[PDB]
Amino acid sequence: GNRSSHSRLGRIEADSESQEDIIRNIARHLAQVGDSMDRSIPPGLVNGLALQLRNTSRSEEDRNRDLATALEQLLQAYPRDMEKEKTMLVLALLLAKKVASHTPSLLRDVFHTTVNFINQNLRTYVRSLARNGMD
Repeated sequence: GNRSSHSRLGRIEADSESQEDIIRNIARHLAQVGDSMDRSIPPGLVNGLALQLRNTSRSEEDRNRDLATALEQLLQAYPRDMEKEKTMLVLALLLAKKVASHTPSLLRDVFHTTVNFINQNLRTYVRSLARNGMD
């Protein structure tokens, strides 16, 4: 082992700022040592054969996982509007609610103010969510 090489610098009073930055730096280091983990534990060239083996025998697979992927991908991305579902139930209740009784006054005005009081602070999260995309 004549490579020696000096890399045992380690951490030094300087990366204290931004603890998150420390992790990023540490990750990069591990990546370097992590890369050699793909050519130090196995006999060697084992991957080449594995990758090449699939290419040569590339006459199966995918055929059975074809539709399966669609179900997974489709299922994975199935947020749906949900508005039509919630709205339909809520809308129905409102119709029945009006029939059963008519939102009495006084309580509405008082309730509205009460909501404004609670709305504080919460509006920050709710407001951010509204008039905005996913992020």
